[PDB]
Amino acid sequence: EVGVQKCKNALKLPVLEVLPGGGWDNLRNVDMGRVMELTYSNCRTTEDGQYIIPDEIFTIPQKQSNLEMNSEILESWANYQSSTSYSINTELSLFSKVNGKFSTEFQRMKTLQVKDQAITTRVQVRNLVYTVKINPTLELSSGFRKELLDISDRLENNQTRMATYLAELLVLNYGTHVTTSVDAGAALIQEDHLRASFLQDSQSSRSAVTASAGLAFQNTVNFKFEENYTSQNVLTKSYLSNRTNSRVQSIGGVPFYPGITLQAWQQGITNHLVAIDRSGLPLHFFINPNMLPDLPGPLVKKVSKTVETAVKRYYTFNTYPGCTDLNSPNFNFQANTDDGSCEGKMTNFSFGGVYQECTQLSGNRDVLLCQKLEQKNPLTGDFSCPSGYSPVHLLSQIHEEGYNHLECHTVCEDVFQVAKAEFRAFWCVASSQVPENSGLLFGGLFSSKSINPMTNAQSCPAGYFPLRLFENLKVCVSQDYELGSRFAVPFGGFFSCTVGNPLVDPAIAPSLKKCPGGFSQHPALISDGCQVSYCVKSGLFTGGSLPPARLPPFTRPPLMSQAATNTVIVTNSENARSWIKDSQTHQWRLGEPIELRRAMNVIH
Ligand SMILES: *[C@@H]1O[C@H](CO)[C@@H](O[C@@H]2O[C@H](CO)[C@@H](O)[C@H](O)[C@H]2NC(C)=O)[C@H](O)[C@H]1NC(C)=O
Ligand SMILES: *[C@@H]1O[C@H](CO)[C@@H](O[C@@H]2O[C@H](CO)[C@@H](O)[C@H](O)[C@H]2NC(C)=O)[C@H](O)[C@H]1NC(C)=O
Repeated sequence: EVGVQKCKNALKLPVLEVLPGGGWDNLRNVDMGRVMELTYSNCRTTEDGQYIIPDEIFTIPQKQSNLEMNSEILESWANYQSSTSYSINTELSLFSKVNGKFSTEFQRMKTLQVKDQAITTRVQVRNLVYTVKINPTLELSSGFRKELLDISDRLENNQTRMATYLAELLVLNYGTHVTTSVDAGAALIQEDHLRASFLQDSQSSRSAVTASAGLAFQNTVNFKFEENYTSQNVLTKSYLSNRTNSRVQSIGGVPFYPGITLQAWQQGITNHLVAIDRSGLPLHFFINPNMLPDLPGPLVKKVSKTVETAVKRYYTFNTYPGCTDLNSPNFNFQANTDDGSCEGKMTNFSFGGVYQECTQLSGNRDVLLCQKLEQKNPLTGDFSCPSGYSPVHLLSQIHEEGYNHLECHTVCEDVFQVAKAEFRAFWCVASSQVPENSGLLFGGLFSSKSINPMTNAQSCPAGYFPLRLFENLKVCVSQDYELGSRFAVPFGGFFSCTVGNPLVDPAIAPSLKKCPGGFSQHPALISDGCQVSYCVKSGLFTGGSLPPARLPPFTRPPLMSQAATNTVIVTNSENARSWIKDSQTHQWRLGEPIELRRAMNVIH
């Protein structure tokens, strides 16, 4: 009777299913959430009179069709097109080199070029139909507004670390962007993975390699599965043998099946439209005082910074620097940003061992946290490096833990305390000159959220034994040289978001935050908003499957160990405006100059 169905019964038309306004994760090219409010109250149609659109949506009829007879050769996977999200991946931003590189299309493309030494060629029929954009005058959604009125309450009850936790669930549900224009259409793509040596000799006839790749596309679609082709003349007998992989996908329209005339495919584009391109803006662009009218002025510029910080923390994590050049040695497969760490010489370093101390700040009774958090060296004894080494700091933070008393008088009431314990986690560095023995070996780390790539499980190898360093992490270590020399990998040092390692620039801003030359860096155990890394040189830690995207949240949910401070008056000093909250938690109205002076006396 109201909403969509009133416009749909009166008009008898389909609804356009390619709509903007929704969110967009930009690492994994997936769509999620609904940021903008789409209401169908005026019963608008497209100017064709064929679909039904929302009110705050205007369409531009493209009615365009592209048909190319040549494939485009896309070697060197570091710069690639996405064919569905090319306009939103290549924005001018500081993280343009990480966009798109966790989507499902990229992790397939990167694997087939390294595991086969291949290049890729796509050929496509584009069929762009509309361009669907949002108006500038537009309001936020009903559910997206509610979760910004919860970030702005924790920031005014003086609860940081809970407002950071809710701004990292905001990015989990609504992505990093908001699509502001989509493109309803339907492509038809064929990707081939040719062998890379097949292109190097055909420098002149590279225009004939692609001319047969675009003719093998049209014989696959037009003729049936039975080979009645017209392309097998001279060179489409090595081309069939030099290829390593082939697939054909369709994005809109009727489902593709091999042998369907290109006439018959293009008559199913109607009523089956998808976004074959999209553009967008960042997520914190839409947190501003004219999208949120009832909140105060400078309070939504602080929500916009808390949500901006959680997007930049989701791109700083999921960034793997390493040697990207494929023909070189020290090629890191998991790396998705070039570091310049190729062609470097390595130096074998020896490390003393890690240790850790606890302090047990608050809850000295009923919970004893300084047993689980404490760890000694395996080769020294107490909390110290051995004789020829030196300690560095690497991290220091607080481990909270809730418990329960129960004071019975039968009536009983229970009190919920919290027990804190600050832990400091050192590691040792070879100072001047150490002989070849008298040092622990290394067998890789494994956290509780990860695995050791020596044994492909959460376990140290044979002969090795773990020792705890950051309340979940286990460093596999053995002191032997006959039975533990098979699983030993050379070690380059820990560093963090604060303290870089001193093993770069030898014989020594403290230092840089990177590995020495020839070593690859790997993340291990993000521990409350700061990640610690470690440098190795194996090639076994390098290989394997590509890592999935590490989704937020990264902080554990806090234990509410901070009291709330009720804020009433909000002001800025530079234009003399004030927003006085009324009684019984109603709203934020603007402050008249006769009531704020009567309200500052009860504050301070
Ligand atoms: C607002 O919250 C912050 C964060 O907890 C408080 O800052 C800390 O307060 C404790 C209380 O003694 C101090 O020990 C810390 O040194 C403070 N940290 C910093 C960085 O200042 C702050 O006190 C709270 N403000 C109010 C009015 O409650
Ligand atoms: C991969 O491509 C190479 C071309 O770079 C093919 O090598 C040629 O194959 C033809 C087939 O008769 C020979 O006559 C040529 O002498 C080969 N060499 C060159 C330099 O052209 C190779 O055959 C292809 N791979 C497969 C498995 O067929």
